[PDB]
Amino acid sequence: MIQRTPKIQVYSRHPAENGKSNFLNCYVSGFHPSDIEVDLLKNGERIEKVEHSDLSFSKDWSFYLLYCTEFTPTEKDEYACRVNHVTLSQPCIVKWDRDM
Amino acid sequence: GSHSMRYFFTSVSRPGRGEPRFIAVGYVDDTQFVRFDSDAASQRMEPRAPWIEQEGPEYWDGETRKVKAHSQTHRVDLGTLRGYYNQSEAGSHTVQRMYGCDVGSDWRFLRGYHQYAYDGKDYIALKEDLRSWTAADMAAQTTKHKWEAAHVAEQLRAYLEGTCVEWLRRYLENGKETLQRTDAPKTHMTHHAVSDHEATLRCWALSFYPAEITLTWQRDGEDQTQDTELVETRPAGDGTFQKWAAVVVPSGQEQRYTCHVQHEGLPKPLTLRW
Amino acid sequence: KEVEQNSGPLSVPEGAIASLNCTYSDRGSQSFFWYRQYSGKSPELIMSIYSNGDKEDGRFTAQLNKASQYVSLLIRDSQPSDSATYLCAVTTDSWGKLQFGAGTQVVVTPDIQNP
Amino acid sequence: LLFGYPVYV
Amino acid sequence: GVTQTPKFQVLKTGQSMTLQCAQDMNHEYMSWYRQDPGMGLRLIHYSVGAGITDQGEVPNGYNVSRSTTEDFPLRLLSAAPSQTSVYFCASRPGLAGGRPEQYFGPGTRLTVTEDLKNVFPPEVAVFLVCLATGFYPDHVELSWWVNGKEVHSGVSTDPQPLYALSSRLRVSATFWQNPRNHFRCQVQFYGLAKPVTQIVSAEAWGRAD
Ligand code: EMC
Ligand code: EMC
Repeated sequence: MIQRTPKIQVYSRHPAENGKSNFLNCYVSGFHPSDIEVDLLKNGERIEKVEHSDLSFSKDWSFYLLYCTEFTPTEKDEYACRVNHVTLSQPCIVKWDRDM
Repeated sequence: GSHSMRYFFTSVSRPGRGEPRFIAVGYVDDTQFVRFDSDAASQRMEPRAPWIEQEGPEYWDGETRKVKAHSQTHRVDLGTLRGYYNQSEAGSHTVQRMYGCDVGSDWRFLRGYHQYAYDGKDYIALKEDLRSWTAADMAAQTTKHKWEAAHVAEQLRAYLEGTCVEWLRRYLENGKETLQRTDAPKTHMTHHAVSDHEATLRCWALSFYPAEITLTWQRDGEDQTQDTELVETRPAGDGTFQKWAAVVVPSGQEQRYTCHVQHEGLPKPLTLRW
Repeated sequence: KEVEQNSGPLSVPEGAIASLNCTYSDRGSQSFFWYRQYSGKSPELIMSIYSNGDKEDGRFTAQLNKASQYVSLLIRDSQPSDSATYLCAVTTDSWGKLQFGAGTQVVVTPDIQNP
Repeated sequence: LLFGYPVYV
Repeated sequence: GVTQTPKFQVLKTGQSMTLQCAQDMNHEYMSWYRQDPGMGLRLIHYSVGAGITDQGEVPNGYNVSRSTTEDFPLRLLSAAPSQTSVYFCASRPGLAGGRPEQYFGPGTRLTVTEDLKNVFPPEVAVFLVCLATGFYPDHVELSWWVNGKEVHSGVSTDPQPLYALSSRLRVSATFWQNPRNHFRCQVQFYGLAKPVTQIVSAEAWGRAD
């Protein structure tokens, strides 16, 4: 059967300005099988109020999913995403970089 | 000004864990409007767009019923397929199905679709003539004969060429403001100096809808996109999309490089100079 | 969902046109049919239309106007054997409930040349 | 609107 | 196609009865209807698959099962005079086929009475017309049989019993005026005192005049 590794992207909805309200996004795409575990992190701790989308897929049958959490960025706060899928020997963590 | 309606369905077996998972999602362009999820509470087809809400009891009752029929057929298929391939009851398996229709600028029927996959690859697909089936292997041939005898393509053709386009047009009008809208991308560039001899230019398309877009890096004719990094167009979360492309340009030649933005909300293809 | 049918008894002479009308309420209906029921017998299917347009196969002609939610049946070259009551049925899906009209009665009177 | 005639494989 | 038995049935209030129905088309969706002059067809019960059963428009007084996909029996446990009507069984393919058409079964005629004293077979008389009279219930199968072989050519009986029932057989004088041909008006009665299901006939020979 087919096995595809997820491509992860952690970005915000709007250009990040410290002190202003924004939305942090972790877009996971191109995976297979469907079972995947995604968490948004702040200073290395689990963020609870995170919303995820209805599982869908692309022309090549690979799945895509979006996770997000409203947030106010600062100069010292660190945010990342943590994804777990059978193609990953160990959970893959992708840090948020405000340029991207 | 083409449009399209699509439905995506996903089935996953839960070995040693009860009934399989079933998800069904409907979309009109890049905008989802309904959903069904076996894990959810209501256990009915639900709205995901504001314009679909004023549809009525008869709509939701019928859509719910029809979505349960698809779940039942899929639930049974998971067992059938494991039979055809003689797989063990120990492993998890996936089935996905998709169908929809595309209408041209005049909103008249253009193309019709119905694909089916098992374990991540094509199993059986209806042909563009909407009268023939393409089987992926010997096992899928069983299904093909079974469906030819059952007169299924006859049924799909009727739906994909009519009802599908009729209802799409209905949604297009009802979602006039949301769907027939077109947003031009807020483009700009950025430069990240790695060192005195290594520079990175990043083209940025943001806040555009629909997601259809093509970004190209070209140096006055140079096919640089062949060596450009492009990320999958991503969702912003408010109905719009974002995407970017970047190349490693050795300091100096960067000002000769120009980016090309292609989107339906732009009259002439933008060319940004650095 | 409900189906409204033509009227009471429709009498037409042998050789004439018998035209029946049908109207439904559920906009999402996908399948449409016409049944013929001979007195003291069971409803027999005579027509099925899955696309809106004119299906003219046999001596029967069926029209479907989804936009107006209207169905038709025109019996050309009427024979007295056609005398039966015609039932209109409509459905949404394979698990949907079939819904018929009250039925419209057709009586094809024969040509007597002299009494 | 959903299709109304799915069939087992 | 769809077969169903019995054809006719008389019962008195309290008697239970099961209307059998079968289909060999490998259909998963079967249903039961009753047809009354003022309402037309009305769904009683229906089943989309084996073991799945649901009530329709007028399920009161009826019972129903579906262990197999081939049969779908309708069971009345204690008959009632209101249950007098024509029962049609029908089937659609369900998830087993793309053909939307629903097929009906032949039908079963049932009648129920509270303090039984009725069920009188008819009294046939030939006059060319025939005449079956005083029968109850309206369960009769009438035919014309010349020289031991039924005819359909000039036969024109009434659509439904007026019980009493009329019928015509109009042939020209040449075949009737032949002394050696015999006509018989046969009437099959469906019944149970002794009014068992019977075959009451009448006759006349081709006169010479
Ligand atoms: C799942 C969209 Hg925040
Ligand atoms: C390639 C480890 Hg995330």
